[PDB]
Order: sequence, then structure tokens, then C-alpha cells
Amino acid sequence: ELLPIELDTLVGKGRFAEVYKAKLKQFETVAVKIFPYEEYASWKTEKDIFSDINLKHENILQFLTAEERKTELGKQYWLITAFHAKGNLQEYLTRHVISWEDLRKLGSSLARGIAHLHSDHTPCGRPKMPIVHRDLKSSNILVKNDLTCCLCDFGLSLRLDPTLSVDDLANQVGTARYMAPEVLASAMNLENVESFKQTDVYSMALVLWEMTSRCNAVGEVKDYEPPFGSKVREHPCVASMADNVLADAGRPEIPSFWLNHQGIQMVCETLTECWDHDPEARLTAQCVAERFSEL
Ligand SMILES: COc1ccc(-c2c(-c3ccnc(NC(C)=O)c3)[nH]c3cccnc23)cn1
Ligand SMILES: [Mg+2]
Repeated sequence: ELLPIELDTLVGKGRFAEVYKAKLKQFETVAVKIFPYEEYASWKTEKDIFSDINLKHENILQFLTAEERKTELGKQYWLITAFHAKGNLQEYLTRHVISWEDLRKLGSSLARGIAHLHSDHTPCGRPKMPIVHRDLKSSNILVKNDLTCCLCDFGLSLRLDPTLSVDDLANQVGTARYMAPEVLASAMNLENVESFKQTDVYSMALVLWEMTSRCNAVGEVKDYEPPFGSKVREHPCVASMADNVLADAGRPEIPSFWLNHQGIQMVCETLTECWDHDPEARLTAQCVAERFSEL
């Protein structure tokens, strides 16, 4: 029943699991995400999301199967997917300076992926369960060979099920650096689940800024730095982030010279709307995808 897999190299580490490059005898290269028994609930959450036939999309990591693997001293829970050699976006931007064409491809594919995740329908019209990521960041966005993005790392994700209770939506997850000001404030408007989609758009705005910051179309490009890199610790707490994002209304810097390029100007204007203090003022991911198609 178990696939003939040989693990090769540890390539990543997520919040709940380690990620390995592996060989699948058929040999095809695959990614194997390994969850220890104590993170079973996160393995089950990701398995449930990936098992929905309505999720499959070019900008969502291609899922193969889930497995339970007995070890000599316990049991592991695996998820096996396609492997993207270029790896995660944070590392890609750290190592590379990207072109305007690259930024267009990466930014538009990220917006299309989030719009699909949030959608209550498939691209054809069938009802689909909307999903909110809740921990979107450059380190868990994958770069495909054709320089388009694909999403993964759904352990904190929420299926927007009509059965969700108010006492269930209110029980501060995710990466502090990428938390929207209402998340840092514990001020999410729980009267509508649309509040959760708005938090993903904020995090997406920070990632679009990271991509823009490494785009040679502006001319002189600085070495990559995470959003708020010089303002807070390497692993900042919610309090230090709230000092910046909420109290100081702080956002990553957009130097005026970047706006000299017509394309960069449009991207900067769009991502600025997406990181507005007011979640209701942000554009939707679908709006952002449309803005990119207009370029
Ligand atoms: C459902 O199963 C999976 C399996 C792997 C990942 C996954 C990968 C991943 C995927 C494909 N190719 C690569 N390739 C290189 C070079 O890293 C890395 N990177 C991650 C970083 C954080 C969390 N999850 C991941 C996510 N879900
Ligand atoms: Mg635990």
C-alpha cells in the first residue's frame, strides 16, 4: 500500500513538519512532508484540504497522497507532493535579483492562487469550500520552474465551514512578522468570516513588497531583507510587531525612485491598498489578480 520512496535530503522545515526531497520508484522526484505523531492534527488538516477535488489548481502545490509510516520507535505521518527544485520564494529572492517580467509572473500567480483559495466556486462554476491560509509568507510560497508561485503549508488554514462558531473563530495564530494590524490588536471582526480573507490579503501585500524590493526594474536593488527586518528581532513577538504595524502604522519602505517605472508604480499602489489598516479598505485577491492582468 505504501509507495516505494527513498528520502534524500532535508530541504525545509515548516511549523509542524520537516520537508525532504525524495525519490519515488516508478524514479520521479517528490517532496515528502513528515509530521511526528504529536502534530497529527496538522497532518489531518492539510490532508483534508488537499483531498478536496475542488482545490486542484496550477497555483496550489500538486498533492499525490498521504501515508502513515510506522518507524522502529514510533509512527510518522507523511504528505507526498510534486517537488519544486527552485524552492521557497524567500530563499529565491535572497539568492536572485528578478526582472520586471519575473515580478509580473510571480505576483500575478500569487494573487491568482490566493483568489482561488478564497473562492466559493471552482474556475468553471461548481461550489467550492473557501479556505483562508492564516500563515502566508515568502518562506512557504514555492517557485515553480516557470517562475510562477504555488501555495502550500495549510496546517493553520481554516475551511470557511458554515458550522464554524464565534467561540471557534476566536481560538492569535501565525507568524507575527506577517500578521495584519487587526490580528496583532486582537480586533478581528468575527461578525463575518470575510475578516479572515482580509488578513491573507495583508500578508500577501508584504510578500508582493518582498518581490518588488528585489526587482531590477527599479535600478539599484538592496540585499534581500524580510519585511520589518531592521525594526524587530529575527523572531519578533506580537508586542514588538504591534509597536510598528498598529501603533506607528508602519509598513515596509517604498522609496520614491521605485515609482519611476510605470509597472512598479502600479504594483506599489496595489500592494499599498492591500496593507491598509482597515481590512474592509483592502482589495480582494481577485482584484489584485485583475490589476495584474491589466499590466
Ligand atoms: C503537502 O505536502 C507538502 C510537501 C512539501 C511542502 C513544502 C515545501 C516544498 C514542496 C515542494 N518542493 C520543495 N522544494 C524545495 C527545493 O524546497 C519544497 N517547502 C515547504 C516549506 C514550508 C512548509 N511546507 C513546505 C508542503 N506540503
Ligand atoms: Mg503540540
